[PDB]
Amino acid sequence: KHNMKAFLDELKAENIKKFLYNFTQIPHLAGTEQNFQLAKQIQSQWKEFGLDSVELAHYDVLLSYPNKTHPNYISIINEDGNEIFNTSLFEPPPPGYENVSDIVPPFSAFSPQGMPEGDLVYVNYARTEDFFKLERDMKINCSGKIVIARYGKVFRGNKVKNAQLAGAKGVILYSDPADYFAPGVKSYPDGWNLPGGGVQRGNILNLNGAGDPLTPGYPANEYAYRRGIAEAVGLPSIPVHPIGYYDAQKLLEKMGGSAPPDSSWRGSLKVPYNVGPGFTGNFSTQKVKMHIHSTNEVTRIYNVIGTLRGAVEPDRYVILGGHRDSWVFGGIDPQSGAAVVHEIVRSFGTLKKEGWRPRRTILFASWDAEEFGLLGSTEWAEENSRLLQERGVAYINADSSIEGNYTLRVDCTPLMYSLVHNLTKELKSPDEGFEGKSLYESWTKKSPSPEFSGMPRISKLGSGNDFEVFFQRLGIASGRARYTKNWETNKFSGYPLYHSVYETYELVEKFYDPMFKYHLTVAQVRGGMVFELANSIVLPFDCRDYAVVLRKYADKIYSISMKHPQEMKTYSVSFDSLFSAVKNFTEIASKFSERLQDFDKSNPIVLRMMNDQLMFLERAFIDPLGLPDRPFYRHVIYAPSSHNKYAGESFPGIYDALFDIESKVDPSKAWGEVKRQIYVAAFTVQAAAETLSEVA
Amino acid sequence: KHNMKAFLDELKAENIKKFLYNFTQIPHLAGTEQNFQLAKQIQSQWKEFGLDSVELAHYDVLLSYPNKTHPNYISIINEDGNEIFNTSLFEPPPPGYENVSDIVPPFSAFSPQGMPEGDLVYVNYARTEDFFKLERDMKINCSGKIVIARYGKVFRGNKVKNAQLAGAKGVILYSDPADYFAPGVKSYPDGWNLPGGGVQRGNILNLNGAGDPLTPGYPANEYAYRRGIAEAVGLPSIPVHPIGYYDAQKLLEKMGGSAPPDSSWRGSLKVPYNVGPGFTGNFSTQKVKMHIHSTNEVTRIYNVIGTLRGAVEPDRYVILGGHRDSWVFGGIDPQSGAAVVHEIVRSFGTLKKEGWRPRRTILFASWDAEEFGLLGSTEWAEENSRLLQERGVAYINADSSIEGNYTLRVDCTPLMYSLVHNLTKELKSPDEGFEGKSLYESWTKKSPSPEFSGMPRISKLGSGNDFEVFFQRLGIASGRARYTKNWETNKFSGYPLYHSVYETYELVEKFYDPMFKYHLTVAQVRGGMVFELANSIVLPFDCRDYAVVLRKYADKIYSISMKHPQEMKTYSVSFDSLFSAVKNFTEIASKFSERLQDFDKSNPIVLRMMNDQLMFLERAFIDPLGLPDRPFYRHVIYAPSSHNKYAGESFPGIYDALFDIESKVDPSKAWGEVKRQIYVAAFTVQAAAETLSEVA
Ligand SMILES: *[C@@H]1O[C@H](CO)[C@@H](O[C@@H]2O[C@H](CO)[C@@H](O[C@@H]3O[C@H](CO[C@H]4O[C@H](CO)[C@@H](O)[C@H](O)[C@@H]4O)[C@@H](O)[C@H](O[C@H]4O[C@H](CO)[C@@H](O)[C@H](O)[C@@H]4O)[C@@H]3O)[C@H](O)[C@H]2NC(C)=O)[C@H](O)[C@H]1NC(C)=O
Ligand SMILES: *[C@@H]1O[C@H](CO)[C@@H](O[C@@H]2O[C@H](CO)[C@@H](O[C@@H]3O[C@H](CO[C@H]4O[C@H](CO)[C@@H](O)[C@H](O)[C@@H]4O)[C@@H](O)[C@H](O[C@H]4O[C@H](CO)[C@@H](O)[C@H](O)[C@@H]4O)[C@@H]3O)[C@H](O)[C@H]2NC(C)=O)[C@H](O)[C@H]1NC(C)=O
Ligand SMILES: *[C@@H]1O[C@H](CO)[C@@H](O[C@@H]2O[C@H](CO)[C@@H](O[C@@H]3O[C@H](CO)[C@@H](O)[C@H](O)[C@@H]3O)[C@H](O)[C@H]2NC(C)=O)[C@H](O)[C@H]1NC(C)=O
Ligand SMILES: *[C@@H]1O[C@H](CO)[C@@H](O[C@@H]2O[C@H](CO)[C@@H](O[C@@H]3O[C@H](CO)[C@@H](O)[C@H](O)[C@@H]3O)[C@H](O)[C@H]2NC(C)=O)[C@H](O)[C@H]1NC(C)=O
Ligand SMILES: *[C@@H]1O[C@H](CO)[C@@H](O[C@@H]2O[C@H](CO)[C@@H](O[C@@H]3O[C@H](CO)[C@@H](O)[C@H](O)[C@@H]3O)[C@H](O)[C@H]2NC(C)=O)[C@H](O)[C@H]1NC(C)=O
Ligand SMILES: *[C@@H]1O[C@H](CO)[C@@H](O[C@@H]2O[C@H](CO)[C@@H](O[C@@H]3O[C@H](CO)[C@@H](O)[C@H](O)[C@@H]3O)[C@H](O)[C@H]2NC(C)=O)[C@H](O)[C@H]1NC(C)=O
Ligand SMILES: *[C@@H]1O[C@H](CO)[C@@H](O[C@@H]2O[C@H](CO)[C@@H](O[C@@H]3O[C@H](CO)[C@@H](O)[C@H](O)[C@@H]3O)[C@H](O)[C@H]2NC(C)=O)[C@H](O)[C@H]1NC(C)=O
Ligand SMILES: *[C@@H]1O[C@H](CO)[C@@H](O[C@@H]2O[C@H](CO)[C@@H](O[C@@H]3O[C@H](CO)[C@@H](O)[C@H](O)[C@@H]3O)[C@H](O)[C@H]2NC(C)=O)[C@H](O)[C@H]1NC(C)=O
Ligand SMILES: *[C@@H]1O[C@H](CO)[C@@H](O[C@@H]2O[C@H](CO)[C@@H](O)[C@H](O)[C@H]2NC(C)=O)[C@H](O)[C@H]1NC(C)=O
Ligand SMILES: *[C@@H]1O[C@H](CO)[C@@H](O[C@@H]2O[C@H](CO)[C@@H](O)[C@H](O)[C@H]2NC(C)=O)[C@H](O)[C@H]1NC(C)=O
Ligand SMILES: *[C@@H]1O[C@H](CO)[C@@H](O[C@@H]2O[C@H](CO)[C@@H](O)[C@H](O)[C@H]2NC(C)=O)[C@H](O)[C@H]1NC(C)=O
Ligand SMILES: *[C@@H]1O[C@H](CO)[C@@H](O[C@@H]2O[C@H](CO)[C@@H](O)[C@H](O)[C@H]2NC(C)=O)[C@H](O)[C@H]1NC(C)=O
Ligand SMILES: *[C@@H]1O[C@H](CO)[C@@H](O)[C@H](O)[C@H]1NC(C)=O
Ligand SMILES: *[C@@H]1O[C@H](CO)[C@@H](O)[C@H](O)[C@H]1NC(C)=O
Ligand SMILES: [Ca+2]
Ligand SMILES: [Ca+2]
Ligand SMILES: [Cl-]
Ligand SMILES: [Cl-]
Ligand SMILES: [Zn+2]
Ligand SMILES: [Zn+2]
Ligand SMILES: [Zn+2]
Ligand SMILES: [Zn+2]
Repeated sequence: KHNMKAFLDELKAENIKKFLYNFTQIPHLAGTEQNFQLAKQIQSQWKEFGLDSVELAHYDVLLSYPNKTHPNYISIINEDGNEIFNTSLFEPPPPGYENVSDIVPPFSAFSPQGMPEGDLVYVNYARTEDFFKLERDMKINCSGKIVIARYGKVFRGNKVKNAQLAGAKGVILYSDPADYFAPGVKSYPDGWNLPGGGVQRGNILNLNGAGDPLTPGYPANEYAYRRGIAEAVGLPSIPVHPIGYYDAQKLLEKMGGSAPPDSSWRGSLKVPYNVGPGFTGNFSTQKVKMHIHSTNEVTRIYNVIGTLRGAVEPDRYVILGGHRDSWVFGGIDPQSGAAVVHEIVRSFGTLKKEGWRPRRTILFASWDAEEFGLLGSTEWAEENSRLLQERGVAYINADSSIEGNYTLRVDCTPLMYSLVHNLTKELKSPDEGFEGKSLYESWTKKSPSPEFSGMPRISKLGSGNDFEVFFQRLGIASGRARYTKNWETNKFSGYPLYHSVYETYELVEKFYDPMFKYHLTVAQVRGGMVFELANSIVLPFDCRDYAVVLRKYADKIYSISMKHPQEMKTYSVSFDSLFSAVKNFTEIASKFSERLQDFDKSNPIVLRMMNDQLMFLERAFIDPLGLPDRPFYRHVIYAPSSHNKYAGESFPGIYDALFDIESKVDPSKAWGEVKRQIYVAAFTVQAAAETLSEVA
Repeated sequence: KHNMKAFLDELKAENIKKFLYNFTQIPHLAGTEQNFQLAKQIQSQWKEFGLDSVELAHYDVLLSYPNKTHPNYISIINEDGNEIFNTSLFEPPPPGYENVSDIVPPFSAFSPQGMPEGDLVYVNYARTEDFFKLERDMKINCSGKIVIARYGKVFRGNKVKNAQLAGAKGVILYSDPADYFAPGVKSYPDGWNLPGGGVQRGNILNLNGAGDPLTPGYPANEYAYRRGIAEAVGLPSIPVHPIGYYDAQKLLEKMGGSAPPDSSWRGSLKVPYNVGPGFTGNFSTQKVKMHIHSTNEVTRIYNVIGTLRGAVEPDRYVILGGHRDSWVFGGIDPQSGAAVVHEIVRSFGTLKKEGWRPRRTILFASWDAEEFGLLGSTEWAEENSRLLQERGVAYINADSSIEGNYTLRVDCTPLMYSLVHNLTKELKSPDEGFEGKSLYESWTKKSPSPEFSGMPRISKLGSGNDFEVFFQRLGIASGRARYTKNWETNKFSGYPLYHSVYETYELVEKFYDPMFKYHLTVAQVRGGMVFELANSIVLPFDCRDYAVVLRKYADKIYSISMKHPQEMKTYSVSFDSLFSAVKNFTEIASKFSERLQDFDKSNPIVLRMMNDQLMFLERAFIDPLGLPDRPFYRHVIYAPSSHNKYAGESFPGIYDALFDIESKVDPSKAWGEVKRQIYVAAFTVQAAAETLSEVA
């Protein structure tokens, strides 16, 4: 029998382990030779695994690298101009890698060059509300100051944007042990915590879905016409650099000026967490100096694209994609995901060698330059946009398979909720205490839905990964799954060794998943989703689940507006049209579901009409005009939060029109824009509903 | 037998005649009660003809009307402020209609209000090159002058835009007998020429595809949020009014200042055609005063939408659409087309009552407010955009069936060239001297292709009709056909009685088509196209015809650039990428054609893959970012000319980047934009080609 069970049983923990080891012995930084060689290896292996074609798709995109002979660092300087304290030039390498070459030192990718000198202001997490607190309540002016911010809570790019708009002349990012040192656990190599010399790499762009900064809208191919740097998308205007907490303690310990406004501003170091500006009396003439000499340069990147042609609907694509480029060894991010994809390809290929093909075509992708802004996935999607929007059934992401070892994490479109519930009921739980029980059962017990008893938590898709182009630009139903930590104790800043040199094969094998059972469970979830999407006769999407969430989101956004009852009266702000559209969607979706159950099962045209209606439903939520000042965020229901790229926001156009509205100087204009966004949302919901009506 | 022959034989000249009479006894101005009543009549009749459903789709859009108690007119005023000459308040009504109520007086729809006074400058046709001649060569400054321009050569909206940008404070449009009085033919009612009291109505918007000025992007439904007038799309800033040639002679006869630069500036009136500014010595203190009091107001409009559900592919739409609203009686425009649609619906309905259905769904549309900016078609398409872009096979327009009686006129996508050649070879010629010969033969003889011996002329689609949203915004294969005058003697300003009160049933019956044979031929062409598109197993599109034209257009645009060889050297401007893409398109299209011929004809999925590849080919030429500053013109190959909405331009983005480039102050920037447009075009052509490659 060639069925899902055969596919799933072929997957092996031991193969995932072997592949992870293979992928994490040297760094695979985007645009370097080592990552091209890995691309070529994966191409070769996918061909031997049995795929029909496997090609490299390359692009020439803007990347960023430190200058090897002019290192980045930060100083405290006295009034004479002597540098009395310098931050580290590199992370101490882990045991047995102290001779590995080409470890990129910590830096903030895409920082401009500069050597700004000034007084330090401490800005907590550099969130929108942190800056509101400084400027509006505490009356502290960041203009011309160097800000120091702790990592965590939001994407680092949003921190940098927020500091720029506050008038900062540079940003220092650091990892506080409050956020990256779990109590009771040892620092690497003796446990999974961040040492004081550890530093988190990461880009600080604000691309809003654009892809390569120089070529928004179009692939960065050989004849592409590039923007000049001054017109590039998303580059920061001020220098930025990340440090560890040993170094941060030295910059923070002398801070003076105002006390922290409350305890939510204090991390775990032995310093006051004074906001500044500047240092206490005895050190008041000392300053902080940054030295940033990184360079942006157009560099070639390589995606691997594998095809397993469908037997019946070869013009329908189900995509499994995840990235290959890493900051250093990529022990978790991304190779724990890449090894899972590799084993999925192997298992599908085993069935293929026995004569099986999926119903629909499956595309497998090893993306490049994800770490530098989702560049590889976005350029490929830009190149192939027409194929994807008319043929794209679904995209399943495959970055890190683990961020913890407690339970499952799923973020996806509502169209996949039913598919995920049904699949996880057929999979075995890997969890201690749930031997012989389903993954659905363990997941639901450990991560209960906040709404519905007996159901598990499934989150909105946010961003900060390679699904963004597919979901928020093109409107292709998308999802992701991985193992995670306890939601109850989750402080939402990720695992301690994120984007550090310490993220190694040994981290995973010793401390996260020694038996590779959580990896195997994630391979079964990702692979099983792909299998069902590519082989089910009727696409496994339930439109009724979108109806339920649309009502929840309408209730939410209405509740936000209702904090302003006087203005809603004055400006005649009604949500009636949106609730009407959501009611109609609910009714039409119910009727479509009945037909889908009842239609003549012998009629392949009626089936395809209904499969096309299902495929184009996510597509219907796209507005070709995009969201305000974010033309590549086109989905009307979901966009990455304007304050935090990692978080999904629902009804984003109305949300942003309402945000901080009490502060706008022209309320008539501001509430007019709220009404405009309500109209756009109600229209889009009704238009999406109508795609599920009888076609003629 | 229920085949195309049965459909075609059922069409009757005498029915078209009866319907034309029925539709032209009273005015049907958009937004008036009479046009709502006609909508309701056509709805009722299409239901009785046998359509499956027939509904009204209404919208509330910005329209424009004169003030009934404060008429528009133009004066010559002396230095005392006495009005010594006034233009007419209405056209003399034709025989037997002198008691018809509700004839809208001549006006320019969407003119603002005002009473500007000043000196007259005569600007020929108010084309871009006419203003270049005045400003650059003759050194005449239009700033603060009232300009007087003859109708013809270009859409009147482009004249108004050009006059505004020259600094005019008002525009007077008139019909010169050079352009609207055919030598040897009598004035109406004794022949088909424009009398001296006749005046051409028409809107003067510059909408660039937006639809209703207040709701760009979204349908003007009950909850729509409207722009304020100041932010509306496309409204003119200066007052405008049209007059006839009796009145124009009185304004032109006193003109002084500079002589006309050459004879291409002189029309046929007995005046010098002096450019001005102002009048000759004795009258130099006299001035011209406009009085415009029209009002813009949001008004309800009504489309009739009829459905004939497909038997096999009900989710594939073939649309036959034309408008119903008229300026006055609409004897030619639009009712000569509407009567043809009515008879087509009747004939399809006859087959349907006998048990036949087309393979694909046919939609029939009676659009409203076409005369005010393609408003009805565009709002409906905005509402139904998701359905149209995933299901829209083709759109066939059906405005005026005649603009002459000499031969056929076809403007369409290359995807329909083969369909049109094959259909016209099966139709009988109605022409004198071609009795017993095919329409293909008569058409080819009278209107030879300028490229290919033995083939007929087929033009690019321009704009100024209801196909614009479908073709240039949504990328649905579109076409139009009508009878026309001799191309050899055609001065390209249309028929003399265009948009005048004299365009009546009697005009058509006495002077254009007394036997309704040209109407019948046009019904056979439009109807036959719809039949084939809705019933052919394989869609009747030949991708190879696009390959041929893309090469022609690439050669053309290259030739334009090559007028600037030094700049192409300095800025390294290469067309190689575009020629490469066109070469690839040609190769891939040839291979697709082979497969289309060879694929297993028993396999409906392979057929639909290839029908979807054919349907989505026009769609592939759409750029979701649109053309520069024209977001609703998204087709990369074809847009309405920036200088003349009626004319199609090929590779419009590159064309506009090259236009007048020698005058730009920063050549580096200007040639950079040329290169950018070349990249966009080459990319789009290659991406469209790739949609025809094997799918996996
Ligand atoms: C959720 O789905 C429902 C349908 O199940 C939609 O209901 C429509 O709601 C609109 C209001 O937004 C109704 O609009 C009204 O239409 C009247 C004419 O309707 C008849 O004729 C049309 C042809 O034009 C037919 O299509 C229709 O079936 C009816 O036979 C107008 O006369 C109304 O305007 C008058 O009242 C309004 C309000 O006071 C005034 O502003 C006007 O000046 C005017 O006097 C109005 O336009 C429409 O009929 C409803 N369709 C139905 C029941 O089929 C909801 O719109 C939908 N929700 C969303 C968000 O789309
Ligand atoms: C019309 O259709 C043809 C194909 O029939 C397209 O041809 C491609 O043209 C591009 C040039 O625009 C070629 O690009 C070159 O690719 C080389 C690598 O190609 C190999 O490996 C890739 C995987 O990455 C495979 O997909 C491919 O099949 C080959 O095996 C690069 O090494 C080249 O870059 C080098 O040279 C250039 C030029 O001097 C330098 O600028 C670089 O710095 C570098 O040294 C280059 O990128 C591509 O291989 C061709 N594909 C083929 C033949 O299949 C045309 O592009 C297409 N026209 C348009 C407009 O799309
Ligand atoms: C990760 O796994 C891959 C795949 O197994 C390893 O690459 C493979 O390495 C072997 C040994 O170097 C290569 O075989 C050799 O080929 C040459 C001749 O071409 C010959 O001199 C040797 O005797 C041997 O046959 C093999 O080609 C290569 N395969 C691919 C697809 O790249 C890789 O070494 C592993 N990496 C790590 C860090 O473990
Ligand atoms: C932090 O790092 C900086 C930069 O490396 C250190 O400052 C640098 O110190 C060196 C060595 O003392 C200086 O070079 C010397 O300059 C003198 C005077 O011109 C000259 O006599 C020597 O031959 C040599 O060239 C260098 O100028 C100085 N650079 C800067 C930018 O200040 C600093 O010592 C480090 N601080 C700590 C605490 O480690
Ligand atoms: C997830 O699993 C559930 C439970 O199996 C699936 O729902 C079930 O889907 C089947 C169709 O295979 C429904 O069966 C139908 O029953 C009706 C009679 O009520 C009959 O008209 C049809 O001929 C057919 O036998 C079944 O009712 C339904 N059960 C529910 C909703 O509780 C669900 O479709 C799966 N989701 C996927 C595949 O995305
Ligand atoms: C254009 O053609 C249409 C359709 O033939 C004409 O409308 C039709 O006019 C007749 C006569 O007025 C209507 O029938 C009448 O109905 C009422 C009762 O409802 C009754 O009092 C009369 O004895 C007679 O039966 C008919 O309903 C109407 N049909 C439609 C669909 O509107 C129209 O008059 C023609 N217009 C011109 C200018 O010739
Ligand atoms: C062109 O049309 C205009 C506007 O209708 C004509 O000018 C108007 O002439 C009337 C009748 O003479 C004027 O009304 C009268 O005004 C006088 C003085 O205040 C008063 O004694 C009368 O009882 C009556 O109200 C009117 O003011 C004047 N309007 C304007 C705007 O100038 C003009 O005569 C026409 N020219 C030709 C050649 O037909
Ligand atoms: C317009 O009419 C022409 C002439 O009939 C159509 O072209 C012809 O299309 C038929 C397919 O029905 C081609 O027949 C094929 O012949 C080849 C052998 O060369 C064979 O492999 C196939 O099984 C099939 O019999 C025929 O060659 C072709 N003639 C040409 C191009 O000269 C054309 O398709 C029509 N255009 C439409 C419908 O848009
Ligand atoms: C990286 O930093 C080095 C070292 O400071 C730069 O190389 C120097 O460049 C200057 C002029 O640009 C030369 O005069 C020096 O002799 C070079 N020094 C050495 C040691 O080679 C280099 O420009 C920087 N790389 C960049 C910007 O990519
Ligand atoms: C924060 O500090 C800056 C600079 O010290 C203030 O900006 C100055 O004030 C006005 C603009 O509002 C101009 O006259 C100056 O040119 C600005 N200076 C500079 C250096 O840009 C800013 O207004 C302060 N914000 C406060 C007090 O809220
Ligand atoms: C159309 O023109 C008429 C007549 O000049 C306007 O009606 C007058 O409006 C003013 C104030 O707006 C009144 O004081 C007059 O008594 C009205 N006159 C008459 C004869 O009714 C009317 O405003 C205009 N219509 C528009 C702008 O739609
Ligand atoms: C055409 O005429 C106008 C006005 O008579 C000129 O515009 C004036 O010149 C400059 C702007 O370039 C300003 O100082 C004045 O305020 C303008 N006047 C007005 C009324 O706008 C215009 O430059 C002339 N163009 C020529 C001679 O080419
Ligand atoms: C892995 O699971 C064990 C419990 O089996 C737990 O003690 C350990 O801390 C977990 N590792 C991580 C990194 O959370
Ligand atoms: C109609 O055709 C006749 C020739 O049969 C011609 O004399 C007449 O002018 C034509 N009418 C128009 C309006 O062109
Ligand atoms: Ca790009
Ligand atoms: Ca609109
Ligand atoms: Cl992921
Ligand atoms: Cl037409
Ligand atoms: Zn990653
Ligand atoms: Zn990462
Ligand atoms: Zn018309
Ligand atoms: Zn017209």
